[PDB]
Amino acid sequence: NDVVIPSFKPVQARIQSDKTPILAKAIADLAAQAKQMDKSKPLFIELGRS
Amino acid sequence: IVTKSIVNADAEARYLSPGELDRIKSFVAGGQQRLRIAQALTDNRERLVKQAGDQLFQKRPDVVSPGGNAYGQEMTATCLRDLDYYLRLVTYGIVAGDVTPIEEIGVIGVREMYKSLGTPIEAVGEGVRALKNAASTLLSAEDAAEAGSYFDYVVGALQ
Ligand SMILES: CCC1=C(C)/C(=C/C2=NC(=C\c3[nH]c(/C=C4\NC(=O)[C@H](C)[C@H]4CC)c(C)c3CCC(=O)O)/C(CCC(=O)O)=C2C)NC1=O
Repeated sequence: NDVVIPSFKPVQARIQSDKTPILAKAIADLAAQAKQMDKSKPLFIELGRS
Repeated sequence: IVTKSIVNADAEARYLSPGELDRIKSFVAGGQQRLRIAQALTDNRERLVKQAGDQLFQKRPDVVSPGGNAYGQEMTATCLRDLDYYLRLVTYGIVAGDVTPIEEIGVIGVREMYKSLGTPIEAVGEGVRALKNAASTLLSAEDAAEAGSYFDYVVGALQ
């Protein structure tokens, strides 16, 4: 009488985004892309950025 | 860069290389930015030439000394016209990508010329270096690297 398949239990993954290691290499490479001199606009505005 | 690639593949018996076609493609892609740099240098002709010439006379007062060549209003006007000519050739070289317009209009026989005119070569070169510094201060940063490296060719080729 008991129900054979009641529902489908949602199962969680064991990798979220910290792996996949050039999505993860991209997190890093691009986070460090911001603070390297970005030469597109005049140079005098780019020595005065903390 | 098309003329130089064509004559280089002309010296050999073969066609244009895939590498050279990549060079032409990258030159086309950067050509619009080079036209922007030419736009800025065309519109800043006056003050760039005057600031560079006055920086030259600050560095080298021998030319405007009365024993020097650029003594007097007319002689110093021709001095500023020479700096104008060289800035014009620098804009041509920035647009073309070659230095063959700079070379065959203003580099190739300039030593014998300025020897026969009595004019020192090194002061011309210092004035073009002052032009390089002024146009480097006017433009965007790596854009100024682009402009100042053609200026650097003119400076190294004059000496
Ligand atoms: C586009 C390539 C190109 C260049 C470079 C060029 C130079 C040039 N410079 C001249 C004179 C001159 N050039 C100078 C130059 C200088 N004063 C100095 O001490 C500095 C080192 C230098 C400034 C850069 C002076 C003082 C004269 C007058 C000399 C004279 O009248 O005898 C003359 C003779 C008069 C004239 O026709 O203007 C020419 C043809 N002509 C050209 O077609």
